[PDB]
Amino acid sequence: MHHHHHHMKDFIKEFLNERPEVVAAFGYGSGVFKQLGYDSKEKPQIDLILIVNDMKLWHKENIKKNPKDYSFIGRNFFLNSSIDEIKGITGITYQSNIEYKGHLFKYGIIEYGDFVRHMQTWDSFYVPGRFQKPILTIKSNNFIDELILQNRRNACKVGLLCLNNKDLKDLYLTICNLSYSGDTRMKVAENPKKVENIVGASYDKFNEMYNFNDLYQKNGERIEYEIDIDELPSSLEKYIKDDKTKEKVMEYLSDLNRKESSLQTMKGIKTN
Ligand SMILES: Nc1ccn([C@@H]2O[C@H](COP(=O)(O)OP(=O)(O)OP(=O)(O)O)[C@@H](O)[C@H]2O)c(=O)n1
Ligand SMILES: [Br-]
Ligand SMILES: [Br-]
Ligand SMILES: [Mg+2]
Repeated sequence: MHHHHHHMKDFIKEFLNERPEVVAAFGYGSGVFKQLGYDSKEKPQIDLILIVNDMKLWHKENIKKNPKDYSFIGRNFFLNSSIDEIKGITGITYQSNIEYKGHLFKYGIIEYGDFVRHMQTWDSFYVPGRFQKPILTIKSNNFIDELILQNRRNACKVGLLCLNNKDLKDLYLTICNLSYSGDTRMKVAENPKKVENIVGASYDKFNEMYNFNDLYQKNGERIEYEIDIDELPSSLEKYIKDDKTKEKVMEYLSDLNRKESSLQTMKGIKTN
């Protein structure tokens, strides 16, 4: 009689319905999927990721329909600066603390093509890492769903490679951690607790997401697998060709997580 995901999806569609159309749309994060370790009563932001055809024109059209989605700085940023500066290295731009119906929304915009390239090749890891956690689908298609699956499969290969103990919960934690290693906006103390608080409260969703019995098999709480990383996304595979170990894979990923979270936090003031 109550399906959380139908009720959230409807509310989010209301928000999007005042905004220029998108190719696909997804909810994620603590405003969409519960997390342990929040004090009740904390009203976290509803985090969304929207895929568009043309970054410049989606924003231009939304600056006329919803000008209050943007600071003064930010409108000039989106209308004046080069597309290369706007996309930056992650390809995604964030509007935060957007108020709608007693809630706060924070959405990111990414062009279709940058989404495809990043998901397939991991030349950037910022967005593909977020798609390794629970995703509420609002609007998608077969092709994008298959991108999402391959990205999880390759995350799972990397997870199995890094794992020391053959324990299921720790595979889920290792996977969920890939995009958090090296993140510059997470205080040191809370970094391990954030990952635990996500997996702890969405264990079911993780069960569905990483249900790949050709890579590893579940026996209660432990798993059996043989390491297989022979096909990985092209930029990480290129990076590791002479040193295919867990250490070099984590080197690549956390280097990207450090550089990208830092650039993403700078771009965020230029666009509020
Ligand atoms: N380095 C990071 C940071 C975040 N994410 C994912 O993307 C969402 C990021 O939303 P964010 O608002 O940063 O984290 P929240 O979990 O929503 O915490 P908060 O209440 O502070 O918004 C997270 O849920 C997490 O799954 C990630 O995978 N890698
Ligand atoms: Br568009
Ligand atoms: Br960037
Ligand atoms: Mg959030």
